Amino acid sequence: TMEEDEEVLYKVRAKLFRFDADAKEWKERGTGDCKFLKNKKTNKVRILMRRDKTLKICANHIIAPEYTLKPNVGSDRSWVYACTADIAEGEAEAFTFAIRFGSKENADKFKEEFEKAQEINKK
Amino acid sequence: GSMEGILDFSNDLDIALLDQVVSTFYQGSGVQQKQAQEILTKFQDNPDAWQKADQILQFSTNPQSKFIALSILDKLITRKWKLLPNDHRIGIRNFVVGMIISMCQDDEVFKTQKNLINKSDLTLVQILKQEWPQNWPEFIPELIGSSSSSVNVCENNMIVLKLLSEEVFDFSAEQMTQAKALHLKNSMSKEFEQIFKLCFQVLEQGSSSSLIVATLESLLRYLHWIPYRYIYETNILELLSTKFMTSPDTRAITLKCLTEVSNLKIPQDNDLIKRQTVLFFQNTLQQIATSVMPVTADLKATYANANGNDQSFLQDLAMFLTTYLARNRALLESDESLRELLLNAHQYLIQLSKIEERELFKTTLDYWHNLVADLFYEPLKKHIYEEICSQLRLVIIENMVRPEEVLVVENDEGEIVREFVKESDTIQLYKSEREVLVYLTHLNVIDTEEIMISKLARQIDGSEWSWHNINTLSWAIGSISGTMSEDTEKRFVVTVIKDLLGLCEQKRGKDNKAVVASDIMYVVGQYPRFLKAHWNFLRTVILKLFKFMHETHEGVQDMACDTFIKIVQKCKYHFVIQQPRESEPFIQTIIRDIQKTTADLQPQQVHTFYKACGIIISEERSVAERNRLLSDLMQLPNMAWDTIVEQSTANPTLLLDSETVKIIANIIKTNVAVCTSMGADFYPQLGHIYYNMLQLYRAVSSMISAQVAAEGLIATKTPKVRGLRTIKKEILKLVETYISKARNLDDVVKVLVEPLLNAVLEDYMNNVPDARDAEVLNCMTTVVEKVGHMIPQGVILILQSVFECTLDMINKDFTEYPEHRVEFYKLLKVINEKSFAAFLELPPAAFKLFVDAICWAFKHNNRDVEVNGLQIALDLVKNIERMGNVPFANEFHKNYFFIFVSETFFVLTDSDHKSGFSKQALLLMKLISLVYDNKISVPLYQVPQGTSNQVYLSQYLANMLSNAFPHLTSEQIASFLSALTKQCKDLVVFKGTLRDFLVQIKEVGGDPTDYLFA
Amino acid sequence: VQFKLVLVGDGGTGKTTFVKRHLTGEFEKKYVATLGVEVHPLVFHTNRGPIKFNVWDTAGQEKFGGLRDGYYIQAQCAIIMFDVTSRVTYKNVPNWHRDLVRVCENIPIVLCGNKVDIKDRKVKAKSIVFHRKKNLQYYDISAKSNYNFEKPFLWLARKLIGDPNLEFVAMPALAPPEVVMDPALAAQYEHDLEVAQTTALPDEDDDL
Ligand SMILES: Nc1nc2c(ncn2[C@@H]2O[C@H](COP(=O)(O)OP(=O)(O)NP(=O)(O)O)[C@@H](O)[C@H]2O)c(=O)[nH]1
Ligand SMILES: [Mg+2]
Repeated sequence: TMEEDEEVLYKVRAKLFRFDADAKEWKERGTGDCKFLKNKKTNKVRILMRRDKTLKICANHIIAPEYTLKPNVGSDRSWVYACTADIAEGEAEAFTFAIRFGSKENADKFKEEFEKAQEINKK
Repeated sequence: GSMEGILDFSNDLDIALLDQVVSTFYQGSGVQQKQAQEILTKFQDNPDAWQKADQILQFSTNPQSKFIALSILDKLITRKWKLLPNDHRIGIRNFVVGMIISMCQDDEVFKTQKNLINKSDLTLVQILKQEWPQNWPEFIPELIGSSSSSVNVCENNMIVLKLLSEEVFDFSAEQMTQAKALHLKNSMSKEFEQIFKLCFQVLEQGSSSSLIVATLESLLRYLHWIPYRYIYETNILELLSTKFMTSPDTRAITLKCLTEVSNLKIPQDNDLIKRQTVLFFQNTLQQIATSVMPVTADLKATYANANGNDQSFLQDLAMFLTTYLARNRALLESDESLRELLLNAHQYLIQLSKIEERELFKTTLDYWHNLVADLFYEPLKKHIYEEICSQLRLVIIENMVRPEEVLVVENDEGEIVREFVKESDTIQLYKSEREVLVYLTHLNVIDTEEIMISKLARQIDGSEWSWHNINTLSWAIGSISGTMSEDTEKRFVVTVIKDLLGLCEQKRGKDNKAVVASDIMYVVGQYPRFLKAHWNFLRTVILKLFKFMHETHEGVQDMACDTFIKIVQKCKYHFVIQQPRESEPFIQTIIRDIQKTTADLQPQQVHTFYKACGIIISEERSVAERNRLLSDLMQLPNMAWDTIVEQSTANPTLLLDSETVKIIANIIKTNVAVCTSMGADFYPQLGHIYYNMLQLYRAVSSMISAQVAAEGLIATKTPKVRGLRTIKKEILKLVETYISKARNLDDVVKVLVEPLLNAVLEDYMNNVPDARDAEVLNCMTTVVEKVGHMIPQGVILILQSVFECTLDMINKDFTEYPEHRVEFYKLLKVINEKSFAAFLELPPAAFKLFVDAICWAFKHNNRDVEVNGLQIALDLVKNIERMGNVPFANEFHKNYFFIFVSETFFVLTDSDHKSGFSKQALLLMKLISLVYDNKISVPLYQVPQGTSNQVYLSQYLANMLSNAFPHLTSEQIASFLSALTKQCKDLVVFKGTLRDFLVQIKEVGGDPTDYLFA
Repeated sequence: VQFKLVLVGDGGTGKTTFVKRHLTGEFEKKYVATLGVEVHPLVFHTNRGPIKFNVWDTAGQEKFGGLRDGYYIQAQCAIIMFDVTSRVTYKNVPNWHRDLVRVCENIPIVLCGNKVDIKDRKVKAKSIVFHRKKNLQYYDISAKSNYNFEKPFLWLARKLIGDPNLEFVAMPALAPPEVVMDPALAAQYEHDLEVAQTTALPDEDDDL
């Protein structure tokens, strides 16, 4: 499972989108628990997210300090950001992710935790 | 690469290269597989590819290549056979028959290439469907004669006969004409006497498995249609029920044959046939008990282990026992020597009912419904099944599934959460279980209560405590509501509720307290009759619901509000009156503490609470007291409404505050919630806000258009504009809700209508398409439905404001603006129904668009649009006919009669609107009946003068169908229209002639005499 | 350990959308008719190792039928799809079944009633009985709401492996790499990003 050497810092239900720049539309990638996993050995925090029933990974990348969360034009409960190395589908690809939550409260709590985890990886 | 060379037909076909393209497709991957896919499809679709099938069957070393060759012949035989010369048809017949015999006599090919031989048999049957027996009358005699020369040929002849029986009796309704299916049915029925000889001989003497299995598989098809004497007047029932049940390699197919025999309605007066029907059931059950499993076996564990074909056998055994017993169990109920057989069979079903398999449980439950319903009415039968029914009570009580009302469910991680999607399959299964358990309760109330009272005792003392066990028991208790009498039910529910009230405040935990809360709420909501006669209980119940509205779990809060409505819908009388030992009507107590009670509820649950209070208040029929109760209830929303109206008449920006939008929308949502439950009684409250609400509607509308101008069309996606449009949608929803239930239509027309149309019509018309709310159309439909006959000028205005601009939104494709399409044609339907005069007031160009809109709805695959479009066309024709012989009616038929006839024929015959065939047939029949009843008093042409519309219609349709279907002979079209005309008052036969036409346009050479079937 | 799966049903019943949901997690709202067949590999992680389904997504519309029953050759399992909002698609289930089992005499087959998320349901649960005599497994499913969307493959995997206790398990989560953004295009990570930032997310009235 490759998760026993990690600690869960944050958990929240969410829906994850990837941007298909060719078709200029958002495409779903998964719905499930979004977790912030801090490795107990190296202390670097990653995002790990699995789809509900199949438990397949739809997000797997370090919360790099160079990432920034931006709002989406049609949502007050979503965040948009670029990702240069996600390995959910195999080889490290670059993606422009969007993640939506059940409420603006969950979306603000996520941004608080997302930035808290960024300060961890900055050492 | 160069795989495309096979698509060049000028040079010889490279058989080897073909075999590589095929191997690349089936065995390859990626691009080369997709490249080979498009090449093989093009190769197969070439009209001349069938001439290359001869050499593919000879020179190819790939079975899949020969398969595709046969598919190319299959398309030829099915669609273009009668166009070939007589020498090609014989030539193809011979080498199909020759290849089949060739593959059978090679014993190794017979084993290794089963797929290729089966494809060849099906292809041969396609030739039979074209040539037999009028051009091959010796087929069955030759087939029987060749069966003795080789055992492989004999086994394959059973596959051919099986396939032939399927194509003629099972799959001919939608693939042949009525006359052709009747022809091939009579042909097989004529020769079946000699087919059964071969079948029975092969079954009597029997080689080894393979040939028997193929023979029994073919018999399973014969049992659909063959006469009863072949089954009961021979020994074949003794063979199926004994010999072929012992060997497991024939047991499955034999069990399916016996199920088919069991489904026949045998002559219920023949003591001999009843004796044989009892006999094969007695033999079958003996073979199962001695060779498969004894009656005491744990079939639940056998099915879960899933060894071999155990699951399919238990499925087929369930199907056999239920089919037989649902039809013939009376044959066993009287004779005392047949009692053990009758009960061992039902005991097998009891054991089958313990298997964990939803679909298999539904099958056995369907039979239990059949049984217990019969025991409910038929005298002297209950006592036979007393022990069966007592076991069945245990099974159903322990396997109850979750009903609608229970909103709490255990999650994939073991947490008790709130269900997010409704399980329609689970809901239906609960209702089927309730229906059986209700019958079982009537059959023995004492046994049912003891099981439920004993299980509850072992839930109360933790001996059997379990979420599953407390849920199934509680759902079973609530489901039998109404089966006991009062006093008897009084005794029962006081007991149950108390222990539930106990267990609720005994178990601590976020999950446990929520599981018991839902069980309490479900049980109590199912017994309103008890709650009516016990106010002390009802009041205690209602206050516990309020206590659950303060819990953390949203599901417990939601169910409390739903249970509140459910109880109140039945017990509302006990809230309006001054109960004994009470200071005031309990509604007055609820209304006062309505802020404290709903302090922790989310908005949409607060609105459900207000709707529940609206149900109570509507029980009061004193107009003064009810209008005051209505005012008391709406205090908080009206107080907040006055504030956002006092400080909003000045400072228009307040509306733009996001928090204010959420507050405004929740106020209107509360007004919708109350108006839903009160209907016409909501008028005092509506008038208190109506004129201000419509100004708010105007204020919101301007802000929306300002945003789209300042930000662009993307503004309609923002949370701000989405919040403002919600105020418009909720305002329209409130007005629509009231007018749909209003009784004082005079007040609606004189007070409500004129300010409504002024506030919404030009706003909808002059907004950009993406800013238009389809809820405007939905609201106007209710206006035209309920008061359309009183506002003929309002209906005209409604048309002008929405008709042309909405039609332009939805006439470029079939998918843009989906909610506008549905509401658009709903509006045109009611206008054309209750106010047709408004279309007479349309300019002739706007009436041309109306006809275009109706036919545009024909070609929709959306059923919500397609059904309304065919209904409008049907009502329009009736509206035109009622006018009589006036210029508008005569102008209509001149300009539009043949547009409707041809546009209806187009969707009838394009193979893309099969879902609306019945309404299309009904419309075409009405149109044809107009001409042949001389209801059109003008010529439909601009043909020598004096000719009848009957004659021109036939010349027109014959010419229309000739150009659209050029492969039809003139006599096919002539006979079809002749029959279609004679039958334009007999819809069943009219639809049969149409379906016969749809078969004939798919092939070449259809017999025109087929249309004389009726 | 791979198995060929053919997927058949009337056009518009959701066959392609159902597969795309399993491949990428997306929900395709457009209807783009399949032409012949499209083969997609689909891997599931179980407690008995990975299992791979070579999913042959065939065409439902007759005019695009392609090789038609030729796609079924050497298939080892199958899914029959119909639409619970279209009675015609359920009346054709016996036809798709007939063509299928004439080529594949003894394979596991799931019958799926799709689009159960739509309120106006036309093929009610009470009339869906065709699978009983034919030994098919049946599931109400919705590619939109994901209701029972994993159960067809879970049932087929149990029947193909021969282990009724087979379960889907969480695929291992390899350690993700640490990578800094590219300052050569970080000045351009504001065009394709501001585009995505101003393209509205779909279905904003959902719970997620
Ligand atoms: N509401 C809803 N729509 C669905 C669902 N599944 C698929 N659809 C929709 O049905 C339409 C048909 O899409 P598609 O998957 O291509 O169906 P298909 O059976 O593969 N068509 P074809 O056989 O011609 O290739 C799409 O618009 C899709 O969004 C569903 O579960 N719910
Ligand atoms: Mg498709």
